[PDB]
Amino acid sequence: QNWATFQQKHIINTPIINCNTIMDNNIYIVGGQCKRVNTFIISSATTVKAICTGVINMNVLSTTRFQLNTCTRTSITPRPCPYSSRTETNYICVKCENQYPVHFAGIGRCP
Repeated sequence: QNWATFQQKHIINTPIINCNTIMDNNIYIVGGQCKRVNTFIISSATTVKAICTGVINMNVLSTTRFQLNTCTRTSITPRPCPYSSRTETNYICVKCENQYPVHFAGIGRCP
């Protein structure tokens, strides 16, 4: 919803993570249920923010590739839910608002 929250939800410093434990956080419980998917970007915040330079309101596909680790819910169960990890190097699509990434829209291409 804003830059500070996007950073907290998506930007990390290491590709080695336990999806089951990192997702056990209130920030990923949407509408009372554990989020289905969340992609983590292993990069400096500056580089991700730069994708939105000059963009006021639009989904933008990054020109460069980022190191990613996505946690995907394997089954809907009471919190904490189980997730599987999947790493890759790909472009990312983010929702830009007044030159700030505020939502992660997709991997590889924009919806």
